[PDB]
Amino acid sequence: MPNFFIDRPIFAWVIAIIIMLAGGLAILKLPVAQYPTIAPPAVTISASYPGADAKTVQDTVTQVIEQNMNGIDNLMYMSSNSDSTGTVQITLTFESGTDADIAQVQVQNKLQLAMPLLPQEVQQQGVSVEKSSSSFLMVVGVINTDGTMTQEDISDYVAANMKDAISRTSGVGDVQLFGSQYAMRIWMNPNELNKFQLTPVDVITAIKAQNAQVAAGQLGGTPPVKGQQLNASIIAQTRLTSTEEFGKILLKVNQDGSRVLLRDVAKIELGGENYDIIAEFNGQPASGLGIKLATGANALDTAAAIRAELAKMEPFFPSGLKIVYPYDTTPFVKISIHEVVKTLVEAIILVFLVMYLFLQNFRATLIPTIAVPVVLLGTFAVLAAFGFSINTLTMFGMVLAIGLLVDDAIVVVENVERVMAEEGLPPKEATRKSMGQIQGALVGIAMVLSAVFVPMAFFGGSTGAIYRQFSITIVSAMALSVLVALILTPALCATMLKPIAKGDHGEGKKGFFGWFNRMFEKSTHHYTDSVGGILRSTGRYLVLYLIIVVGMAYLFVRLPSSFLPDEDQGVFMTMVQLPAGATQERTQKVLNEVTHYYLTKEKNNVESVFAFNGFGFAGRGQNTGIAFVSLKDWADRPGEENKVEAITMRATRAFSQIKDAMVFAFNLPAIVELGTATGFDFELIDQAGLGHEKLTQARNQLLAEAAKHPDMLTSVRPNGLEDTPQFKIDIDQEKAQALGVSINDINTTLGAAWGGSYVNDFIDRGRVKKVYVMSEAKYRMLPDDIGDWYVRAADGQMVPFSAFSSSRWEYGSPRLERYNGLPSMEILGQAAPGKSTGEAMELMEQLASKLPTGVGYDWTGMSYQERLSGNQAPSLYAISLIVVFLCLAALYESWSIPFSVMLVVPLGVIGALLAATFRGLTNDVYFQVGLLTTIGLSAKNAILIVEFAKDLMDKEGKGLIEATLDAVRMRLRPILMTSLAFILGVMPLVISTGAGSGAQNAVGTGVMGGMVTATVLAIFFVPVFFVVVRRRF
Repeated sequence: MPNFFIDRPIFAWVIAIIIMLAGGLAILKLPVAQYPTIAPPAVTISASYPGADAKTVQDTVTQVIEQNMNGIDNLMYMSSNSDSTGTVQITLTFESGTDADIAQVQVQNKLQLAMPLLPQEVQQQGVSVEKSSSSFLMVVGVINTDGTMTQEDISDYVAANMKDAISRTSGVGDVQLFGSQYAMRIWMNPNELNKFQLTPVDVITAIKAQNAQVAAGQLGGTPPVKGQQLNASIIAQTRLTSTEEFGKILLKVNQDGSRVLLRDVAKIELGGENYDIIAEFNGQPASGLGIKLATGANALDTAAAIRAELAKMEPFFPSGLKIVYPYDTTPFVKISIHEVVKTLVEAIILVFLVMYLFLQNFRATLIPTIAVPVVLLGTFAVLAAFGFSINTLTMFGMVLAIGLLVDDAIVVVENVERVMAEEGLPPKEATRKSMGQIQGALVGIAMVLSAVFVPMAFFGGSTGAIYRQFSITIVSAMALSVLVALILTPALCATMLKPIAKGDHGEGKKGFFGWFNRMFEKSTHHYTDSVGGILRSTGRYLVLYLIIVVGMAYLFVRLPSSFLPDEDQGVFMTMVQLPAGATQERTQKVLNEVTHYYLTKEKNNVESVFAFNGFGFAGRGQNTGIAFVSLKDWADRPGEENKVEAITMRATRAFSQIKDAMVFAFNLPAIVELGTATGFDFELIDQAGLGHEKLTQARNQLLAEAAKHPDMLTSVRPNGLEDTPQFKIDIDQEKAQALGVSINDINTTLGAAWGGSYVNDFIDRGRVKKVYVMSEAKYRMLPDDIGDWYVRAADGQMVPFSAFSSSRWEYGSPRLERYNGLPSMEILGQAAPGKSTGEAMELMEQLASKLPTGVGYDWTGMSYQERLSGNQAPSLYAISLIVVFLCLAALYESWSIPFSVMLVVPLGVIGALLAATFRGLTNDVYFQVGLLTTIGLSAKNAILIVEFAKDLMDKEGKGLIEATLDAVRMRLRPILMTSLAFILGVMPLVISTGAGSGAQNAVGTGVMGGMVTATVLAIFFVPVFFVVVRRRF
C-alpha cells in the first residue's frame, strides 16, 4: 500500500486536506463543558401535610410511600426525611447511564398504588414527582440602590414580572424564588372582636360571600325563540381588586343601625406570603433567583441565554433597581478550558524543538510535524460522529498523545536517513526500501497501544464515565497516526529529501551541533562495550530485578487513596447553626458578625456576601442560616495563602470564638451534583429496632470518640437538628358540649388565629393572588396569650378559651431521616490537612466497630463512589495485561516473546510510584490512567529491540549475542529521541500552577515518573530478558 502513493504524491495531500477541514467544521459545532454527564440521575418526591408533627407525618405519609417503591429497575439507594413543618422529601438515585425519562415514568407508575391510602388532606394539597439536582447553576440577585422599597417589594416585582419569563427559555429546569408574591393579609385584633361579639369564623364566612365570582346565562340563549334579535352575556358579582374595597365588607349591623366593617376590627395590609425567609446582600435588603439547569443541557449555552434575557427587560425596571451576580460557576469553566489550550500549544512547541536538536535540517524536521495537525483535527471529527463533547478530560487525551504519536513518522524518517548515510541510495529508491523493514514495527506499536485502552471503556459506574473519555481520544488518535504516517510521510519524504553525501555525520556543523554529535557517538560506542559484559553472567542482574519487584510492592500499599481532587473555584459557602429554640432575631445577630468579618479582615480577597436567614441545609428552621461568598479574580490573588483552601482554614479557626453557635466554612465538592460539601459522607443506620433515644446515644458516643483524633479528622458535625421542647394544648370536648360551643368553631378559631388560613383569591393588576387571615403579632407570642381569645356559644355568650382547656410541655425531635427504609442519622466532616479522604474513611470504620450491637453503617453520596472505585481497581489491571499478552502473541508467532516483554512492565510502574511519593499525591482516578498509560509506553520501548533482534536472527543467521548487540547499537538513537520528546511534552502539566492546576498535576506527575525508569532501566534489562528466555527454549 505505501508503494502505491510514492508514485502518486498529489493524491496523498488530498486525503490530508479533507481530514483537516472535516475536523475544523466539527470544532465550530461541538458543545463545550467542564465534565461529561458523570452524575447519576435522581428523582425526587415532594408532599405536604400542614399542622402535623414530625413523628405523625413519618408514620402516615413517608412510610406508606416508600413501602411500595421496591422493585424498580437500576435502583442504587433511597433516602427520605420529614420535619415538623409537614413537608416530605423522598429522593431516589439510579445507576449511572439509566434513562432519566424512563425512570421518572416508572416511579410515577408505582406511586399511584399507594395514593388512595394517604390522608385526604395530602391528596387535596397535591404531590409531584420530577427530576432534580442538588446544586444551583447560578444565582441572580436583585437589590434596590436607594433603599426606597422594602424586601417584599423586591420579591414581588421579580416574582410577577421576571420569574415566569426566565423559565420560558431553554435549558432551565427549575427556578427557586427567594421571597414570595404579594398576598392580601388581614391582621385581626382579638380585643376588638370580643367587643362586637364576633369570632374569626364570622370573618371567614363574610369574605367567602363578598369576594366571589359567579356565572350567568346568555340573554339571547339557545335554543332561541323565533325572531330574537339580540345576544349578550349577563355579568354578575366579581372579585375585588384593592385594599380600599376590602374595607367596605360588612360584618354585622347593630340593633341601633350602627355598622361595623372589616376596616374597624382588623388592619388590612398588602404583604408577603411567607415571612420565614430573610435575604440580605452586603448588609442590604434583596431578593433573588435560584436557577438550576435541566438534565442533559449544556451549561455554557444556558448561561449565555440567561444573561442575554436579563438585558432585554432591564431598561423597563422601576428607578432604583439593578442586577447583581453573587454566585456563578461559568467563569471557572471558561478559564479552565482556556488554560489547557494554552498548555497544549506550549507542548507542541517543545516537541518541535527536541526534533531539531538531533542535527536535523529545517526541511527534515517538518516531515513529522504535519502529522500533528492532521491527527488532532481528525480526532475532533470522530468525537462529533459519536456525539461526545469537548471537555477537560478530552483535552488531556490529546495532550498525552502529542508526545506519543510522533514516533510513527520518526522511525520512518530516521531509518531512511540512516540508509542514505550508510548506502548513499537515491531518495526515491531509499524510501522504497525503508518501509519494508519497519512496516511490521509501525502496526505493532499502534495495535499494542490501542490494546491497553480498549477494555477500560466497558466498566460501569461514574468511574466508567471518566474512563470512556480517555479511551475514545487515545484510540482514535493512534489509529489515525499509523494511517497518516503510512499514507503521507513516505510520499512527501520521497522527493523532499535532497541528496546527501555518503558517510556524512556533520563533524563540522555549527554551534552545539559540532559538539553534540561527537559526545553522543562516543557515548554510543561506550554503551555497547558496557552491554557486552552484562551478557557474560545473568545471575547478578536477575537478583537486582527481584529487589525492584519487592520494592514496588512496598510502595504500592503505602499510598493513600482518594477520589477526584478539589479546585479553587472562586466561591465557597458558610453554614451557621444555633441551639434549639433560637428565635429569628438571634440568628440574624450572628449572621451580622459573620458578614462583618469578611468585609473587614478579608477585604483583599472577598467581593460580596449573600446571606440567608431561616433557609439552609439539614432542614428549614428559625435557628439555621447560610451565606454565599464570592471571591475576586484569580489574577488578583497571588500566592497560595490567598486561595480557597487557605482562606476557609483561617475562617473556621476564627469563628470558633462565637458563643452559643456552630459556624463552619468549606469548599464545594469535586462535582456539585452529588453532595453539598467536600469530604466524606457517613451514614449511621439502625437495623435492629433499637429506638430513637438509643440511636442518639450511639451517635453522640461515636462523634465524641472522633473528637479524640484531631490530627486526622476535622470539622466532624451532625447533619440534623437536635431535640426541642414542644407546647401542646389539651382540649376537653366534654365540657365544650355542656357550655354549647361547636367543636368546629374551636378548631377553626385556634387554627386561623395562630397558624393562619387560606380563604380566597383576588385580582391585582390582572394577576391572581391569595388572601390570608392571621392574628396580629403582639397577641400570639406567649402561652398566656390564649386567655385573650374568645369563642361564641350557641346561647350567644362569650366563653374564655381557658374555661375548657389546659396546657403542658413535652419533648420531641423536629426532624427524622430514613435510609433504605430504615431509621438513620447522617455524619459529615473533612480530612485533616496533609491527609487523604481514604485515610479518613479507613479510620472511621475502625471507630464504628466499637459501636453497640444492632447498629450498622453505610456510605452514601461522594463516599459511595470512592468505595466503588477502589473495589474494581484490581480487575482493571488483570484484564489489560491479558489482552496485551494475547495481542503480542498474534504479531510474533511465539509464546516466548510476550514473556520477555511482560517482565519489563514492573520497571515502569515503580517510576510512577516513586514520583507520586515525592510529590505527596494520592492514588486516585487520575492515577489509574497513569498506570494504564505506563503499561503501554513501557512495552513500546521493549518492542523496538525484540522485533529488530528477531529479524536479524532468523533472516541472517546471526548469533544470539551478536543479534542482541546489533539491535541495541542501531536502535539507541530512536529510543532517546522519542522518550525525550514525550518527557518534554508533559513538562507543562507538572509545572502548571494556575487556576484548576490540581487536576493537571495529578495526571502529569504519574506518567512522568514512568517514562524515566522505562528508559534508563529498560535499556539495560531488555537485552538480559531476551537472552534468558531464548536460552530456556
